[PDB]
Amino acid sequence: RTVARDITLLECVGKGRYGEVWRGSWQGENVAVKIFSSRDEKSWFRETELYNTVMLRHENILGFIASDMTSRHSSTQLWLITHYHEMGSLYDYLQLTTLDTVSCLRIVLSIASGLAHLHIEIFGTQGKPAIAHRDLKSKNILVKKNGQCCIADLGLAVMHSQSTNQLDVGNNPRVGTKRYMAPEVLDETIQVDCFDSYKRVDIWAFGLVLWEVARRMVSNGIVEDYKPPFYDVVPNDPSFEDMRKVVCVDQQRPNIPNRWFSDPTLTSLAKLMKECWYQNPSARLTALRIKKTLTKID
Amino acid sequence: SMQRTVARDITLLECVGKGRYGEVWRGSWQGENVAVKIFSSRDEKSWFRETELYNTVMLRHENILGFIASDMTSRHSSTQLWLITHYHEMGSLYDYLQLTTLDTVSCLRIVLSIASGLAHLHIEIFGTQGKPAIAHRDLKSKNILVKKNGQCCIADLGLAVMHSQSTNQLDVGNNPRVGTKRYMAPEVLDETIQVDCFDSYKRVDIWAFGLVLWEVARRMVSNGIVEDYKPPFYDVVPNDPSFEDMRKVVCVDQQRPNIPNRWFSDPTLTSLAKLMKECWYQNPSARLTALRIKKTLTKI
Ligand SMILES: c1ccc2c(-c3cnn4cc(-c5ccc(N6CCNCC6)cc5)cnc34)ccnc2c1
Ligand SMILES: c1ccc2c(-c3cnn4cc(-c5ccc(N6CCNCC6)cc5)cnc34)ccnc2c1
Repeated sequence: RTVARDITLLECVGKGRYGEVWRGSWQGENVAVKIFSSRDEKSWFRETELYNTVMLRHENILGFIASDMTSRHSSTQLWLITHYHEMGSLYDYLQLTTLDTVSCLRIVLSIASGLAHLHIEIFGTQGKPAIAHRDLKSKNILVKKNGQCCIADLGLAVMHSQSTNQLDVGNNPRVGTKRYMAPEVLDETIQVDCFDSYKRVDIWAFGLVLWEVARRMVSNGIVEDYKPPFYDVVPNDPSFEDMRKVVCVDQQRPNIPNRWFSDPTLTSLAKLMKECWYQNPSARLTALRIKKTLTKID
Repeated sequence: SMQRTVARDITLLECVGKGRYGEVWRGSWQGENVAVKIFSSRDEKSWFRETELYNTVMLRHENILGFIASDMTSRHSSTQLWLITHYHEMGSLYDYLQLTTLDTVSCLRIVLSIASGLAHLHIEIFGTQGKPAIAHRDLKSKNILVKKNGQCCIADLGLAVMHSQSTNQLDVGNNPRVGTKRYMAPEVLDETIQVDCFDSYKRVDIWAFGLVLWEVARRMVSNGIVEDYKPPFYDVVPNDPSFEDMRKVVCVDQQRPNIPNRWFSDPTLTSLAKLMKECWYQNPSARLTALRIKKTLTKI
């Protein structure tokens, strides 16, 4: 029996504009400590609430352990303590690793299973509201030693319940990662009062991640280098406007390499991406349909 | 004496109060008294709301309870949440008025200090070093502390809402709670309140303030005459009145707190009576603002 604040921070393993993640030691075991900037305090709270009230728990959702906050003198320390994944993010994993058909499908099915689990309302004692993520990307997915993935970073999440028909968007000024923003977010037509709109934004982002992964699967003895979505048409840290011109005005999407089309698996994955990338959000596949499709190609 | 792992440097000494969130304790921290407000896990939204208001608005004022710290720790099926503030040994206005009568100077000092706290919450300050308007939403004599200098400060921002013009997303939070029934304005009771107008919430605070002003005025001695402490509407609702009990008296019956005709033979009580009256208009838009009350009281 010990307290969360007594976790020993050992090394910083990730660092962005909104926070840091550290490998920490708690009673001799590795944990991950995400430390939020005070500026992203509403994300820390949303995640904490989700994990500690909805009790979100699933093989493909990052395992919560604890949350801790202390504030004084305008200094606020915001910690979310989770299961530690030493292989790091999917983004990290894809840089050099190449995949065979089995490992590629294991990765994308586990992500689909995580997302389907989030999107669906479950009834009964072990139930949950429907949840949309709103910042899905390869840096927000962890790779486990067993080859499965799990989805992290629920701080922008929005929720919906069938019995009340109530949408819970919380209040957070943080917006999703610009590279992964759906057309409707970029041209500001997204119907913000509709829960389904948020699920559809997640589906868009999932198709981009699918593309990042599929590039690294070997066929005919070759792969493509890791690249981020839209690598050839926008800069690093692209602006809202850079993305809008590419995605909305030019109607661009990632290109599919020729070699994919002689591989049955990559051909099926290209079709799935297309079904995630429709300009019309209501035309996109659901997470459930994506999971069903992937279950059938392995 | 007890410590909790949610803040190991604070020693809890005694429970001094209970509220809609739980207990408040006198505690000791680095040799000084502090007040520790302990939330149940049920109310982590109010805990966060109050913390954010103190921590990001950097809300500070002589007549707003002073924030010291906030802590929370959470695991599966165990969550502790604390707000630590300055401790006022004279206790709440509600308790003080049970035991204490007021002279004219003390009465004015109390009601002016409440008005000044409330105007500081309510006032939106525009520009780069501004401040959102804040509405309290549970103003009552139990949520005001008496300080040793004879001024008061307003406490409990767990239900408070804020609005800055610059940001376009009006949000009454998502915590399932409204005000103390006894202090609820008529428009809350008959559901006519204009929920999309941030100022509606300010006007609801002004109605509550007039009730507190009545509670206080009752205990000012005038020509050797004073009334016992009573809560607002004590003579027409029971203890712990329901939303419905209140709806009947304030809306259907149109009841207001009685203003003894005798008050009008005293200049201070006369001014206060006029102020209460102008906090109690059925029409929320006709009510005085916190700032105007403050100026009127500063003139006395
Ligand atoms: C978003 C993403 C993650 C989290 C996490 C999180 C949980 N586990 N974990 C592990 C790493 C990590 C480990 C090892 C490496 N490397 C080893 C390979 N070579 C160099 C890089 C890199 C990264 C990062 N973050 C996390 C916890 C809480 N919120 C999050 C929100
Ligand atoms: C609402 C009200 C208060 C707070 C407080 C808070 C700060 N100071 N303080 C002091 C008391 C208190 C001291 C002495 C007495 N008595 C001794 C004299 N005889 C009558 C009983 C009674 C009460 C209670 N709460 C507080 C902190 C945080 N949120 C709040 C929200």
